[PDB]
Amino acid sequence: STAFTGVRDVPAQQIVNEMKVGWNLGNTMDAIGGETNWGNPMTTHAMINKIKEAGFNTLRLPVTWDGHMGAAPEYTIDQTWMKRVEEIANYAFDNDMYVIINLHHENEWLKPFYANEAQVKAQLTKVWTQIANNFKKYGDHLIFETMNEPRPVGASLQWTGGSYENREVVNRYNLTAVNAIRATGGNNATRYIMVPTLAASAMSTTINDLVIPNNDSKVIVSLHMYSPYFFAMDINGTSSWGSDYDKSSLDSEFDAVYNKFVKNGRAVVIGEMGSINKNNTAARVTHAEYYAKSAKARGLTPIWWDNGYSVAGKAETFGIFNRSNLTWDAPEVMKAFIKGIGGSS
Amino acid sequence: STAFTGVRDVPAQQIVNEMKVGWNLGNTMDAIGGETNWGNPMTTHAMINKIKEAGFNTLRLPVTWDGHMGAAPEYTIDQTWMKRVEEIANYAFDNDMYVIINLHHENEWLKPFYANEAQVKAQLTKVWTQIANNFKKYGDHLIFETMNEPRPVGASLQWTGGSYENREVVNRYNLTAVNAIRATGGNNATRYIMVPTLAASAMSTTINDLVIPNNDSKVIVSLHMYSPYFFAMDINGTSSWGSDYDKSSLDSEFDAVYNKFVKNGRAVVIGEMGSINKNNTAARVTHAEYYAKSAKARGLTPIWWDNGYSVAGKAETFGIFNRSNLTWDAPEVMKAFIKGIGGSS
Amino acid sequence: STAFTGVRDVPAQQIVNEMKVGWNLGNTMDAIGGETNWGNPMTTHAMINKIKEAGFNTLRLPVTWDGHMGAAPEYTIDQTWMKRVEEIANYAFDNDMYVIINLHHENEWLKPFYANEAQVKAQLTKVWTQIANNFKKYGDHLIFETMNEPRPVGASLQWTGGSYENREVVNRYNLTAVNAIRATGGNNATRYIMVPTLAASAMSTTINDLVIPNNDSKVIVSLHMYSPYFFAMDINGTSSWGSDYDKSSLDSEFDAVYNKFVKNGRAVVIGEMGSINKNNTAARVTHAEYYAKSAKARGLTPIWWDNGYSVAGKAETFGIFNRSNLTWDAPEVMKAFIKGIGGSS
Amino acid sequence: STAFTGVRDVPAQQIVNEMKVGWNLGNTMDAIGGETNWGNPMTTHAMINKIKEAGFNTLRLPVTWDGHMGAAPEYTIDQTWMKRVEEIANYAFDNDMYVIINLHHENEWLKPFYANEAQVKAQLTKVWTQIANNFKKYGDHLIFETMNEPRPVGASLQWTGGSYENREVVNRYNLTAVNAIRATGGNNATRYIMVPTLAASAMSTTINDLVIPNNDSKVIVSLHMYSPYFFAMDINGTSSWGSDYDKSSLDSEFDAVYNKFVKNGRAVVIGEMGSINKNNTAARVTHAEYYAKSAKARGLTPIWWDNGYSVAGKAETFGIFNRSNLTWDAPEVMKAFIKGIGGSS
Amino acid sequence: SAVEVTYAITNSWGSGASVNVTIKNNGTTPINGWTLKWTMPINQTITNMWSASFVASGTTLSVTNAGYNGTIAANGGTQSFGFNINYSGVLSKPTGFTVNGTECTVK
Amino acid sequence: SAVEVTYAITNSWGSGASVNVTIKNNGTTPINGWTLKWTMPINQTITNMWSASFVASGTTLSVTNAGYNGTIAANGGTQSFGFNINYSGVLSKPTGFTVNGTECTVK
Amino acid sequence: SAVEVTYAITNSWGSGASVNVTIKNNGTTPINGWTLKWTMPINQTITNMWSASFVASGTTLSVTNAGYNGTIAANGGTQSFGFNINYSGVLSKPTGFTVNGTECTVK
Amino acid sequence: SAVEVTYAITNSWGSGASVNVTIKNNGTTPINGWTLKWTMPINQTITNMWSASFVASGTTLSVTNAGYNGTIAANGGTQSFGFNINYSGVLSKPTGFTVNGTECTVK
Ligand SMILES: OC[C@H]1O[C@@H](O[C@H]2[C@H](O)[C@@H](O)[C@H](O[C@H]3[C@H](O)[C@@H](O)[C@H](O)O[C@@H]3CO)O[C@@H]2CO)[C@H](O)[C@@H](O)[C@@H]1O
Ligand SMILES: OC[C@H]1O[C@@H](O[C@H]2[C@H](O)[C@@H](O)[C@H](O[C@H]3[C@H](O)[C@@H](O)[C@H](O)O[C@@H]3CO)O[C@@H]2CO)[C@H](O)[C@@H](O)[C@@H]1O
Ligand SMILES: OC[C@H]1O[C@@H](O[C@H]2[C@H](O)[C@@H](O)[C@H](O[C@H]3[C@H](O)[C@@H](O)[C@H](O)O[C@@H]3CO)O[C@@H]2CO)[C@H](O)[C@@H](O)[C@@H]1O
Ligand SMILES: OC[C@H]1O[C@@H](O[C@H]2[C@H](O)[C@@H](O)[C@H](O[C@H]3[C@H](O)[C@@H](O)[C@H](O)O[C@@H]3CO)O[C@@H]2CO)[C@H](O)[C@@H](O)[C@@H]1O
Ligand SMILES: OC[C@H]1O[C@@H](O[C@H]2[C@H](O)[C@@H](O)[C@H](O[C@H]3[C@H](O)[C@@H](O)[C@H](O)O[C@@H]3CO)O[C@@H]2CO)[C@H](O)[C@@H](O)[C@@H]1O
Ligand SMILES: OC[C@H]1O[C@@H](O[C@H]2[C@H](O)[C@@H](O)[C@H](O[C@H]3[C@H](O)[C@@H](O)[C@H](O)O[C@@H]3CO)O[C@@H]2CO)[C@H](O)[C@@H](O)[C@@H]1O
Repeated sequence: STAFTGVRDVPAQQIVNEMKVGWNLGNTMDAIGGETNWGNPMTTHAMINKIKEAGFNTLRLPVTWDGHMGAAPEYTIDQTWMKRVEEIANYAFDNDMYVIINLHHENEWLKPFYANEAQVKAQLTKVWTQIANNFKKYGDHLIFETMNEPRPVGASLQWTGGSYENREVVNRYNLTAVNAIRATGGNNATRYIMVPTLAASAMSTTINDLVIPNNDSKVIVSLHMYSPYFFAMDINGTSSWGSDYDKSSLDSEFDAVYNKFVKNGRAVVIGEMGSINKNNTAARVTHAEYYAKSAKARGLTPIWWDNGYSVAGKAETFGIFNRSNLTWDAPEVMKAFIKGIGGSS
Repeated sequence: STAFTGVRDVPAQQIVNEMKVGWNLGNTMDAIGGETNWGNPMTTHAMINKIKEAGFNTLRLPVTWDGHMGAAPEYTIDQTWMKRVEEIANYAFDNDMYVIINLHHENEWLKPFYANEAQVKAQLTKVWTQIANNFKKYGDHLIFETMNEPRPVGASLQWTGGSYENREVVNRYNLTAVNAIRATGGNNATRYIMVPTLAASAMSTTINDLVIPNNDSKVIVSLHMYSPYFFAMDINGTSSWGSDYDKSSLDSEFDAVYNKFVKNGRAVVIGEMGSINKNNTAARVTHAEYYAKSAKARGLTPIWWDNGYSVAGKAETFGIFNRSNLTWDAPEVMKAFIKGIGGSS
Repeated sequence: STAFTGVRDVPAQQIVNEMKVGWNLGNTMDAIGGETNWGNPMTTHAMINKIKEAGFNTLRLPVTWDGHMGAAPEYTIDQTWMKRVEEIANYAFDNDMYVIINLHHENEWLKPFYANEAQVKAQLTKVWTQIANNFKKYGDHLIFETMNEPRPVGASLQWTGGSYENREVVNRYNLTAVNAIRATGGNNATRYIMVPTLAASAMSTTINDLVIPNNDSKVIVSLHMYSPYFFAMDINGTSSWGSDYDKSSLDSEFDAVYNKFVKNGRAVVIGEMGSINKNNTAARVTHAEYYAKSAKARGLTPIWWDNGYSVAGKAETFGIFNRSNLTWDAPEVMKAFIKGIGGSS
Repeated sequence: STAFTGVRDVPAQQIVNEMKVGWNLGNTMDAIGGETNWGNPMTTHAMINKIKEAGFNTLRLPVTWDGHMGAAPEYTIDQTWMKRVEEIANYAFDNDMYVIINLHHENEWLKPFYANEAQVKAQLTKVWTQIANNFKKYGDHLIFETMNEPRPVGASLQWTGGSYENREVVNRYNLTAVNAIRATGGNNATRYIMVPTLAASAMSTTINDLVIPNNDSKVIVSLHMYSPYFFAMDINGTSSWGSDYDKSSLDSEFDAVYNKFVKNGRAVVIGEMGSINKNNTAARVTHAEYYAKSAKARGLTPIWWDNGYSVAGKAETFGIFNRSNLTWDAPEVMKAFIKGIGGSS
Repeated sequence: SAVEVTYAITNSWGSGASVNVTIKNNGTTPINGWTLKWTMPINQTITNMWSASFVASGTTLSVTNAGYNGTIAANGGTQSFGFNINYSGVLSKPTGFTVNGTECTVK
Repeated sequence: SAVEVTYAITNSWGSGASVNVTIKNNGTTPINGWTLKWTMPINQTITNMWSASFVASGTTLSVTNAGYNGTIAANGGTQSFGFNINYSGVLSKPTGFTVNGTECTVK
Repeated sequence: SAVEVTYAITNSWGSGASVNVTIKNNGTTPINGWTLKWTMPINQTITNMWSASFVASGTTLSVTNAGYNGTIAANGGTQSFGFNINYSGVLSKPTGFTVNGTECTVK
Repeated sequence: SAVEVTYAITNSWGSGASVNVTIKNNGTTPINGWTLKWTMPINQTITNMWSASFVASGTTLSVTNAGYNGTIAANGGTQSFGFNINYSGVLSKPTGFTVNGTECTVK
């Protein structure tokens, strides 16, 4: 097990390298209303075994805590919920994997505005204090991600960089979250931590305004890059990918991240990416393999968003693993992604 | 007259601030086959007077020299051609304007590959030596732009950042051009010079690979940013502009340039931008004014691409000035653009 | 009291500015064999009151722990000793001062060589765990200084920058010390921490090789600058100070520090400085006032080394406060030092 | 001959590496009152041949121009003097060496004060235009050094960093000199140029305030470092050199330069250094060899100051070559210096 | 608010005045390309501005950095500009200020 | 002179006032660790100062940067600080300033 | 070419060997995120690699930097990585290399 | 050691060979101005060297960086140089190295 291997003092880039390539247990512990509320089966050790066998070395474990905690001032998190997150993490540690645990769909309380700041900070502190306390003994194969995609809600703002206000308050929240984690002491004082830009966007506005809490070298940047948008995400966007223009455009997105962070020693994880199923396997194969090798060439570790929904022709069909069958619903795509990542032997 | 006022030593950013906002004499001296061959009238002093009056302080004067020069080894530029370029520059100097003179459609000889580098450098050297010598007498209101949009040929490559080879060779050509200009001495030793990225693209790949010749502090970056593509350039793209997403996306384009260059003391001119006419005046007005003020907030000076073609509903209809009768074909778009630029009084 | 004010998230430079100017309780808790063992009386609250009243806002409390701790593996520190340190700290907190507590004459065990590294790190961890745990509740007015003047043993090496090995290992120990402190959690995870260069020397060799543990922005650099050597430290050196040369040489020493650290946002405390008594009060007055104002002009906070020994004509006579009398042995030196520091009112 | 080999676009550090190690024709063309007026014989090709044979690859040719020029506006330089300087330079090019030509003892007119700036810049411009024009055809083996040790006049200020005013104005003069050189065009637009800090001092104050004219990448910093002062330069100072402290102190002086300039890609030549004759050959041999290898380990090319005066027990006895005899007055010092430098074969 | 604006009068001459504005960023995030907006009192007109440029639109006055001073550093950083006004009646100061959308404090 | 100092009154309440000072460096060399000196009219006393500290000696006033704002960048860089004064009589302002020994232009 | 690849044998033991590769960039533009491609000689298999990762496809070997060493600086910068191979008989060396599409000189 | 030296054979021809040497710094502190010292095997002479210079004293070799490659960055940074030798007998390699006084691991 990699659960309790202690905490190294290596540069975060080395950790990101070992993380290698990851898979999200999406629409699960992040589902509003509980683990099985969004149509996934209860998660098993056998499922995670398959994820490791495929070539993934990181399990991102997104968790929505809203709905599982009491009121101010303590915001006590339900103990069964906490221990269930821990149980699933150990499925992965048994496989010698890295695990990332975050706060996910917390928009009902985590609001990046000056007017909400004081109260949100208080809640963030209590929430992270409890999570960090529960996982204190775990070594550096456990990575905390302070928040998911903190942003102003409101349809017209969905793909924007928000306001200077929002970006400033997000930076303040990341600091509050990191300090709360570190204040519990032990391995939490030295473990690696991921922090997002506003909306975890890699756009210039948000990556240029990111401030690393305490300038901490143990901090890793968290970005979500479902690129290119129309191919990867839009049920009505093109089902083709692979032209010289496509490749160059994807390279350029990564180059922005390489130049801002990676080449200056600031490590970066793409904690979510992937494509939906437009019944276009050959295109998704070309895209997945190129995404993987292009991202890896910029020092980036990509993590596939798998929400357990893989039906051809429907929106949000990012699922590639069949959890009920323990087989791959999109074997070619998965294999291509892994193949693109390469390896050291 | 900003003809022979000498060459100041101020920060390149101050020059760019003074240039303020510009207008291109497009499809004129850049037109294949001569000044009137692409449907524009012979340029007159009266035309440029109107440009100044509208509030523009910079005339970009694109010139295609291919077709007006002899064979190797001297590549002698036709005296009559050179004299005509100078005559037009002086229409602007009389108005106390900045003038940018470049090499424009030189694609037939200016090729960014290792295989061509030796030939291209010899010619580039001879061409800039002659242009620099002819214009040596003019002060810092005359700016040289070393090349237009150097890139590998091929429609499939048009919106890409080229290969590493292409970007390396473009950096080599910029060095060659700058050295050729500087070597003529006098005012050309201290003149301000614009250099482009590959394709003059603002994409991360190309701006991140730009190398400033000799780290010369008198060098200004030249980018072309017809943003956003679908609205501004694509005859089949949307006719609407002005949502929160629109504003945010454009801001972020400029933010990439601010963070890479401007905030580090490297000045930047957007030598070409604009929108075509899709019978969408109100949208174009909203876009032009927002573009101007957004760009200016990142220290950038935008220059409108005017090719003298303004027919509603056709591609490439960037023209806003009516050269035949000295009125504006798009008065409102022009006024909005200028209004967004603002002023010091 | 400033004992329990909590911990701010401001830049360390602001903390250094508020620290303002300090006084060392020298040859006391740092004395080999006990507080009174080097001729100083037992420290009283009344003594520290005089320090504050003279205008000092920081008490540096050097402590030698060797001799008050058990053997491996626990290296348990005498609890009586620990409580005594805490008690003196509270004399200063009662006066609303900053307090710095270090490890001081630890050279019998703290050896910066690869061969000793594992054992030294083990002892450093245990020692800082205990000190940090004891003071966990204290707010940001309590600063830990990880080591004093760690360096290779030997009289011939005293004023050298050691070897690369020595400097590399010092950096490793600083990280070890900082991690040990932070791992105790609470205010220890967020308090400000000072770390020395090898020998706490400001020489280029050693400041150039300093690595900040985790790049942590809460870390402050600790330097000792008894400059200029001949006048300040050497009983056989000149008794005069005040020429343009003297002023310029001193400025330049501070300029090295400003340029390497302060101007880059890395805060610096000159934790020890001062002059000996060569029956040259006027010169010392001139030196002290200029030192204070020159250091402060570079954002540096200086702390006078006061070993309680003020006898004219003898070596090591840095004492300026008379502890038995509650009066100043060198009132003019003291007053000029304070005067040079200035204030905000 | 290396006289007319044209000009490469290589990094200045490569140029400095090739210069390798140098020797000053001191108290010669820099002498007030004529080439032989300070005790040296008329320079011959034979002498220069011996310099090359010994292993030096750079001749620094200091020239005082004051005393050989008219008054404003033209400050015309005596052509006979100009050609004699050129003749000597060619003795060196015939030996395939580098040559540095400077302005040397110009203190009577070169005054670094706001009040003198306008007039001094006018003279500087006239002086460098003439020198540059005379040597315009020479390739990159000819290097110009803009000024020698510009500083405020006064014995008491000799070893200071001057005032901010002085350092600002020195930076203005360097830009004036560089612009004058570059404005003459041709090889002058691209050759490598050396510029001094105030007083050519390597102290923190002066190296920190150096501003590279136009950020020009072909500019090399010129520093004079007769270190350590007491051994190298002070007739009433120690005659011994070689302790661990001596070596560490020398290393540290070079470390300041390495860290400020060399490691950032800004190349540096120590244009003057050396030791006087205190009848201490063994010590000077130890010092000379260590100086060379330590300097070289930090990318620095050192150049020995030889004023042709080698009398033991006397001040200013830096001479090591016997010009009248074509032998070495200090064969062992010379050989150790060269041995310290090493080689590529 | 973590952003403060200081609007101060450098000099006045009965029919006009010279103003200096200092924007101070006490927040954690640099302001990359500052813009400053306020409501212009009646009876006042900006005659010229330095270190910044402006657009007057109704009673709204929008000021933009000059590029070289575009970034206001976090944790106490400042940037400053100035301008001359002509005025009549009483010389009032603007009441509100917003910087890149954020409401400022008035020092 | 290439160094300009702007001394401006932010607000005044009969018996006291608030001052903002901006120092501008138009020269080629950064000022690394700025200090500002002037002679203060006798009817005035500084009560408190921010972003800087000072030493008052009679009417001689020496102001030193606060570290984080210690460098005034070349080619138009600025740094600013402020303070409150108590005063009687007519409020005057200093008319000459030196920064690190360089006489300034008062704008 | 301005990019040079040095392929050198650190150690060999008849059935296997250890290789060190150094890529040198002599051009003017930094290579931001290097990749290196060559044709794997017959009878050779990479067993493990450090300071880089690879994808073997057919006779094609594609190597990618490890992030911290991703930028090969211009004007003579280098980055290096190494690996072990198994081989049979004659230890052959690749004859050509491509770095980000650019054909290299083998030194 | 936290410093590793890779000494590799680029090419050999029986009486001579080409060597590539890579120094890797796995410690926390950058090596600012590297020097590398070792003992050459007997019957080997260095003919020329690039990207560094040397002083040979018997079989004692002291190599110095070429300035532009003087810093070996911490946490896995490398610098490299190469040289040719003539030799007789078996092509042996050095058994240890010292970098700025620090003993290296031979990889
Ligand atoms: O059908 C089950 C429930 O699905 C909910 O929608 C989720 C999508 O299925 C899921 O793919 C998406 O994942 C997000 C991810 O959480 C976010 O971090 C990332 O930025 O974008 C991904 C793609 O959109 O999350 C959504 C939920 O927010 C339905 O909302 C729910 O009604 C439905 O029962
Ligand atoms: O393709 C040519 C156009 O490129 C534009 O720049 C793009 C950058 O190269 C690209 O890296 C960037 O990518 C963003 C992405 O837009 C955003 O959604 C994501 O979250 O982060 C990515 C990395 O920052 O997008 C920009 C804008 O499209 C030029 O600005 C444009 O002028 C040029 O023609
Ligand atoms: O109708 C006249 C001729 O037009 C030619 O095409 C040009 C467009 O009219 C012109 O607006 C466009 O301008 C370019 C600019 O030169 C380039 O630097 C920038 O990147 O993009 C602008 C928009 O594309 O240039 C094209 C010419 O290259 C027709 O080719 C010609 O047949 C026709 O007679
Ligand atoms: O008073 C008698 C004791 O003095 C001891 O030596 C100390 C000096 O008195 C003391 O002033 C000096 O302070 C050091 C400081 O600790 C160190 O951090 C700094 O670098 O230099 C200062 C000046 O040297 O420390 C020495 C002790 O190390 C004698 O050792 C002791 O025998 C004697 O009784
Ligand atoms: O030796 C310990 C003292 O060192 C002081 O720093 C020295 C620097 O390390 C050293 O590099 C520098 O050297 C200067 C030299 O003084 C100057 O004359 C010459 O022209 O350039 C050299 C390189 O810059 O001198 C400084 C000051 O002596 C520390 O500041 C001091 O605290 C320490 O005890
Ligand atoms: O030979 C007799 C003349 O000597 C003159 O003084 C010079 C010394 O002989 C010479 O060695 C010294 O060199 C300078 C060097 O020019 C300078 O750049 C460097 O910084 O310092 C060196 C000295 O340490 O220059 C002095 C001249 O300035 C006497 O002035 C002259 O009267 C006498 O006849």
